[PDB]
Amino acid sequence: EHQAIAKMRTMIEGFDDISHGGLPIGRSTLVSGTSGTGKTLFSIQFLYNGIIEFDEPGVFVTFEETPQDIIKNARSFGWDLAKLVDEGKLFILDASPDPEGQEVVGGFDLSALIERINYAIQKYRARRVSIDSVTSVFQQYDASSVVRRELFRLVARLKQIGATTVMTTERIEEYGPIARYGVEEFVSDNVVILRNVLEGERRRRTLEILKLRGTSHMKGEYPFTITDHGINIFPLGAMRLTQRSSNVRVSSGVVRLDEMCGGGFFKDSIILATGATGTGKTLLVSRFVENACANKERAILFAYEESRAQLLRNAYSWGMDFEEMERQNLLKIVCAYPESAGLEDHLQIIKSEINDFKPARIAIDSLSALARGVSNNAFRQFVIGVTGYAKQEEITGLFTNTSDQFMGVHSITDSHISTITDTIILLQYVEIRGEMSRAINVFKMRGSWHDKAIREFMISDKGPDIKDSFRNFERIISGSPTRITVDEK
Amino acid sequence: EHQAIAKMRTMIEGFDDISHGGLPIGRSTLVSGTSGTGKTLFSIQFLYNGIIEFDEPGVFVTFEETPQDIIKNARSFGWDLAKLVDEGKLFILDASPDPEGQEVVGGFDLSALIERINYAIQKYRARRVSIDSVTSVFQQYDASSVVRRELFRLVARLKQIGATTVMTTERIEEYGPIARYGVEEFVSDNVVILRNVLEGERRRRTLEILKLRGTSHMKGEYPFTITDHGINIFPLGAMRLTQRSSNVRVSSGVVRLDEMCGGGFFKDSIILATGATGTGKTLLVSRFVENACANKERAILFAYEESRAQLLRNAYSWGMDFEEMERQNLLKIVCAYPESAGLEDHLQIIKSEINDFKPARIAIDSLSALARGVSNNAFRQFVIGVTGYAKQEEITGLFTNTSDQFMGVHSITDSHISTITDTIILLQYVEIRGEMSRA
Amino acid sequence: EHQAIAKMRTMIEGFDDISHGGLPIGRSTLVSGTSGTGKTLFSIQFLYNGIIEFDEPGVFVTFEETPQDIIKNARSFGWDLAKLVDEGKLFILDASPDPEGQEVVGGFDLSALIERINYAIQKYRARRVSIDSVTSVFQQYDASSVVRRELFRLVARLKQIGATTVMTTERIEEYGPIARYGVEEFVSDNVVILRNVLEGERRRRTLEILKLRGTSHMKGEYPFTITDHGINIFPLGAMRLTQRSSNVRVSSGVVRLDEMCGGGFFKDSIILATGATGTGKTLLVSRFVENACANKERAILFAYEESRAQLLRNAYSWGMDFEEMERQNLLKIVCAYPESAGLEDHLQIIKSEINDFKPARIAIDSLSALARGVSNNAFRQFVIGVTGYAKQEEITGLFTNTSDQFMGVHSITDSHISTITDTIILLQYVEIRGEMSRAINVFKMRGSWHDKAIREFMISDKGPDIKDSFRNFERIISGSPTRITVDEKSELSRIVRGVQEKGPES
Amino acid sequence: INVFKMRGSWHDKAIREFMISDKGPDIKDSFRNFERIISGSPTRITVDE
Ligand SMILES: Nc1ncnc2c1ncn2[C@@H]1O[C@H](COP(=O)(O)OP(=O)(O)OP(=O)(O)O)[C@@H](O)[C@H]1O
Ligand SMILES: Nc1ncnc2c1ncn2[C@@H]1O[C@H](COP(=O)(O)OP(=O)(O)OP(=O)(O)O)[C@@H](O)[C@H]1O
Ligand SMILES: Nc1ncnc2c1ncn2[C@@H]1O[C@H](COP(=O)(O)OP(=O)(O)OP(=O)(O)O)[C@@H](O)[C@H]1O
Ligand SMILES: Nc1ncnc2c1ncn2[C@@H]1O[C@H](COP(=O)(O)OP(=O)(O)OP(=O)(O)O)[C@@H](O)[C@H]1O
Ligand SMILES: Nc1ncnc2c1ncn2[C@@H]1O[C@H](COP(=O)(O)OP(=O)(O)OP(=O)(O)O)[C@@H](O)[C@H]1O
Ligand SMILES: Nc1ncnc2c1ncn2[C@@H]1O[C@H](COP(=O)(O)OP(=O)(O)OP(=O)(O)O)[C@@H](O)[C@H]1O
Ligand SMILES: [Mg+2]
Ligand SMILES: [Mg+2]
Ligand SMILES: [Mg+2]
Ligand SMILES: [Mg+2]
Repeated sequence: EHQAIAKMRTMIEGFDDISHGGLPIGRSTLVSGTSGTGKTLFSIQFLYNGIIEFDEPGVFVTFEETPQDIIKNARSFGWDLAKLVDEGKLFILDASPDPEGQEVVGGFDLSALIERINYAIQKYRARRVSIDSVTSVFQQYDASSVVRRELFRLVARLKQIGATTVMTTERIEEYGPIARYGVEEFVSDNVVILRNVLEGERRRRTLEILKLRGTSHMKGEYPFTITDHGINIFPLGAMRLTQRSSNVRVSSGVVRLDEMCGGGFFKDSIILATGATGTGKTLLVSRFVENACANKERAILFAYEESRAQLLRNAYSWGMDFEEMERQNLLKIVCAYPESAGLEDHLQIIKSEINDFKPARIAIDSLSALARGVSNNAFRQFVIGVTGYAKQEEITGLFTNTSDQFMGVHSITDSHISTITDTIILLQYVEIRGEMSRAINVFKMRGSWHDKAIREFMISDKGPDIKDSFRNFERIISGSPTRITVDEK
Repeated sequence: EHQAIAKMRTMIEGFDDISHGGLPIGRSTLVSGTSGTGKTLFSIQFLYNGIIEFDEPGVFVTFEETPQDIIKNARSFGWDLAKLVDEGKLFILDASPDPEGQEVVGGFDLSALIERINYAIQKYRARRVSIDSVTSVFQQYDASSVVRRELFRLVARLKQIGATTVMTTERIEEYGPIARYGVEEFVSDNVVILRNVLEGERRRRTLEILKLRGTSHMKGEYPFTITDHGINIFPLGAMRLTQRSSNVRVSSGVVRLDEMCGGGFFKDSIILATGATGTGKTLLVSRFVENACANKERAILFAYEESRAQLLRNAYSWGMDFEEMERQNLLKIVCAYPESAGLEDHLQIIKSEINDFKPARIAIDSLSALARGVSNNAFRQFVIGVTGYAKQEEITGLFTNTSDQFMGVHSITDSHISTITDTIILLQYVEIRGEMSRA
Repeated sequence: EHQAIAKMRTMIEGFDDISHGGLPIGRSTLVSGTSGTGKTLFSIQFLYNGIIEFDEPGVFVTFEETPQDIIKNARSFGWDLAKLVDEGKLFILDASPDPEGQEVVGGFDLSALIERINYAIQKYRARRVSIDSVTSVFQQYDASSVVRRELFRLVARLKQIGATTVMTTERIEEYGPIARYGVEEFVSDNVVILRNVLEGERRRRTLEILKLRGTSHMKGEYPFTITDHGINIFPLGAMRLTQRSSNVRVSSGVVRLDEMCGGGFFKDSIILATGATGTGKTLLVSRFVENACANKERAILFAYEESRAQLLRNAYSWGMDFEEMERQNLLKIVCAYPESAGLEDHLQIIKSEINDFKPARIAIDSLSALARGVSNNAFRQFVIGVTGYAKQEEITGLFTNTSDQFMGVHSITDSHISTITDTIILLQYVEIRGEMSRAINVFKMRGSWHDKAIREFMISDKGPDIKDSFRNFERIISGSPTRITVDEKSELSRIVRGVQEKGPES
Repeated sequence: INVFKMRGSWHDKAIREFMISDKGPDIKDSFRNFERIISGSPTRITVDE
């Protein structure tokens, strides 16, 4: 073999994209992380995916967890390990000590274990082997200096066999040493780090590939999620800038708005409805949703502000009946607090809900509600995730944002999302004669002509009614206009 | 000789500029860094470049990675070491232990290793040696004081042979000790630190020369990128302020704009199109791109906001046909998210895309898109890289920035790039009679 | 001098000011620092300067570097140690271990080293000793308690001999302990700390004198630079406020501006040109540089924004020919990125270029370009350096600053430099009838009267033309004024109908 | 006093002044002849003939 490094696909969702193909074949891959990061899972899912997708038998070496529990715990993700053992596709090599025993057994077992490991490889014709918690065997009476030789023996032997290995290491500090003894990092050909970062009393699971000897990869951390389908990574940097874009138009739910946008929203576009509290962003959202059900198309409303009941109330008061929308299976509501999870989880819940309802339109009520507490950089990453996903899925997306300050209108978005979105719908309060009047304005459309006027609009039982602009007024954007009055030419 | 210290060129892109000539001849250089920094490559690339560029034979001493893998991993960059081994230009000295190890090697083995090296040096008439992972050999049962003498023995003996060496050392912290035992720094004549700094969930690789005993060098960290062409360093502080300038004018695509600029943009100038969102910077950029193809000149549009298709849609709706420009091979669109890489990588992608297309014009849509999350200093440093490169490459550059606040701009670029910009085109909204008109 | 301890001059640029006279004679000074800080150089340059300037023989004790390398490495600074060794003025004491050595030696050798040094001192009649990397000798198997007794033995004996010694020690952390074993700091009479502080991916070298038993010294860190001339320190706090000041006036290149300054800029003064980008600060600088060469005086233009060629282009577009100025050897352009080095380095390059050209005028385009990324406190320190240096050298200096916000900027300078400068030139944009017109104003001048009017100015091929002020206007400084009209039709030049031509033939 | 928003109701859009006395809070009339009331320091009209 006088070619480059051939990789084996792990079929772990997102991992093969960061690893540019997957783990290098015939080499050892070190997966380190703190307690509860998902190290044991990553090893299990590695062998399972190789069996079910490629018929490549696997050997699982455990040093602490009993084989009974390993199968037991795996049933969470709905995969029977006991079946693959019966089929001889998987062999859980019990290397865990018994409650009784003796000491002064340093590298005595290590030599014996290699023969036990190589045994299962030749016999089961194994191509993949995952060794869980290799550290736990040195946790007898050893130093860094001693661990290095025992590890290099195992790694070198496994490379000779021609088997692709995954090794699990346990950590104490999230950003300290990659491995316990500060040695494992340099013994392994490849380094993978599982992190469970705290910050803000929340948790964010991240995966990083520190190195893969002989190849390239994506540098940096990438957020993943442990679900009922195992590890799920979102390479939000791997998503390419090649989204489909057409000139197909769609109604906004408001006919006058469709005229103001030069014929309606683009089907392949992202719409932003920004305004102060009480302006009526949720109204446009509701209106935008009904129009999808008028053409008998599916759409999803992601609410993070109001409950499921209160949404029905405010909508019915606007005439539109959301009760019928759910019965006809054309509209699906979710409703969940932003504090209920992390942005990595919400991004998945959205993506998951989309594939199970194949929407043609989507409306997330308040992005600003999701930016609550979360850093701007982590939030901006969430936007690109949802935006790009719906963009390449031909789904028209309407997003809601509440500007922190009303009147004066300093910048559309405080978190600066106005450069990511395609169409900007601006709502604002206008102080006219002691009254808080509203004003709608299509701030921009990348492909359409759109109206330039700042038109007022009232709200009633019928819904939004757009009226005339403030032609005879000055400083309208400021929120506190000034009628100059034409005296008179 | 009775003069200054002679250096040996490494031919590594950027390094020889930083080391002011290359690695000093007859001395060992310590290249330390955490896991995945590119030490092994730096050692390999040091020997390879010596053979291919100077016909200087090399000896590679490995202490952990098996010799088969060294050649195997090298194939990624597209260079066959096995041929160099067969030609006797390169000798891979396997010093790695056997899977059936034994005990006590800290006296006869150091002499043995030197003997094997010296024999290898004399046999192949070698001029360069790279010893990979010297830390691994002390990892048996040694202390800092014991490591100091073993290194001092290793360095000095090699110094007598007259061999210019590169030594690889591993760390634990990125900004902690330079080496593992906190001793290797003062034993070596020259120190080089490879850093893989995290920050913001991204990784930035930097190169620093701590000291070159007897000579000068560039001080500080310098960002490098490991690609399919090996380590590529960008000494952004080395490039000189000697950019070429002429009175030649070029069209903007907008005839009336060319009148507003006194006859059009200069060819050797940096144009800045700033304004709030919706003002129409992409429009001016597109119109700037089309005019390049109208005069049958090549140009590159670096887009980081809109997709390739949406760019086509909006352009065609503006009349101009981007599709025809791609067929005639005068216009090339890249399109990539800012979060797809780091600024050290984006700078390279730009530079790489330029040399493969030799453009006459260049437009990067939304610099503010790249300024997402990244610190101000790292962004300004990235600007200098792209700005200075296009100026010296005779390429007219139009850049785009979206001011965070509409109406009340108060500042061209709030990131303050305009100070390094020659021509500024400003766009803004103006409230006229209840209507949003541009200016 | 009013100090209890007699000191010995190191002749290192700046150190004798920080140590208030040099190193105390008969005592030991500990110079410690991390790797590559310049420890060995300081000890080498300490012996060299003693030989060249005072014919004081020196003994160099090396514990790791080979004697041939000491001589080899010193040639970089243009120092022929091989000659000095041959002349018996310098003796390199090799105490370095063996590539084929045993183990265990750090006790009787310490007593033997005493007998070696005392032999070298007596034979060579040495007055200066440098023991480089004394730490490496305890780097065999020793602890802090063992170090204290062995150092004290070495130091005390050297003090008895009457030798002024410099001891080099290595560190791990830049701001942590002073030395490795945390013991050397209290055994020595004097402690000098060399630092290679990182911060912002750049490297800034500082020298600090922690203590001098028996005397005073300049407290705190002071930036130094290693060049082809060795260590160069900038005691930016030792620079006294005693510069010469005259009433002499010089032209600014712009005649109308000279009127606005009551007779032109002062010779011994600092000029600050402020304004938003595009106003024309670079223009005034060019005119300030041309007028010096037009009167046959030398001047240097320090540019940090534009290239050397673009400066030539834009100047020629303003008429003035910079090419001829370089030919006549009256004008010198530097041009360098602020990111190309640190403030300590830039400050030296500027100081160096001045001494190599002896200008009568100096001009630094965009100080705000040097304030990029650098903390305000470090930038201010740089400004004081250049400003103070130019002031005591009778060099007229014109500085440029670009306000980050245009039209309505509430301050002259964001870094608050307006109190260090003597004369402030203000440029700004004025929104008049949908047009961006410029305006110039002499904000302050220390010794003169100067014009108080905010006159607008146009820029053409001929250069800057100063016209009249916006008398019939309010809120000028705001950038977008409000037109009130009490007159404007009032005289000046009435008489309607026919009062002009355009035109004929010539 | 001003009801800035109500999710399920119509609510007054007027910024009406309100007095406080021994009897409690009493809401009165709006500042119709005033601009920039939200600013805090409004500008009157003319109250001419
Ligand atoms: N069905 C599931 N849904 C969601 N999360 C799950 C599910 N099953 C397991 N997990 C998560 O996986 C984590 C455990 O992962 P696993 O035990 O495979 O690796 P690990 O915890 O890193 O190994 P170790 O226990 O040795 O540290 C638990 O903290 C749990 O939160
Ligand atoms: N039945 C109704 N009749 C008249 N106006 C109504 C009615 N219901 C709601 N409104 C108006 O709508 C405004 C609320 O807007 P909406 O409920 O569309 O969401 P929103 O204001 O964007 O949400 P939030 O302010 O909670 O972020 C209120 O200020 C109110 O004036
Ligand atoms: N073809 C390639 N393209 C891009 N990057 C590569 C390529 N090959 C290797 N790399 C990068 O180089 C890094 C490995 O560097 P190298 O193995 O030379 O030294 P090191 O990792 O510092 O040493 P060690 O592996 O002993 O810790 C990998 O993390 C990988 O990201
Ligand atoms: N077909 C069209 N007809 C009229 N106006 C258009 C058309 N397409 C786009 N526009 C105008 O151009 C503006 C968008 O400008 P452009 O597409 O050049 O990018 P930009 O606004 O500079 O950047 P960003 O896309 O980040 O907002 C919109 O506000 C819109 O008013
Ligand atoms: N001609 C020169 N110009 C600029 N810098 C130089 C020159 N010669 C040497 N240097 C600098 O001097 C530094 C080394 O200083 P020196 O060896 O004197 O002390 P040190 O490195 O602290 O000692 P040690 O190596 O024992 O720690 C190098 O980092 C190098 O950059
Ligand atoms: N040949 C010329 N004719 C007319 N006006 C000119 C000419 N050259 C420059 N200008 C005017 O001068 C202004 C630029 O000023 P200058 O370059 O002197 O300093 P500056 O703008 O402060 O520098 P910076 O570009 O760093 O802001 C431009 O706005 C331009 O209108
Ligand atoms: Mg709402
Ligand atoms: Mg657009
Ligand atoms: Mg655009
Ligand atoms: Mg300038």
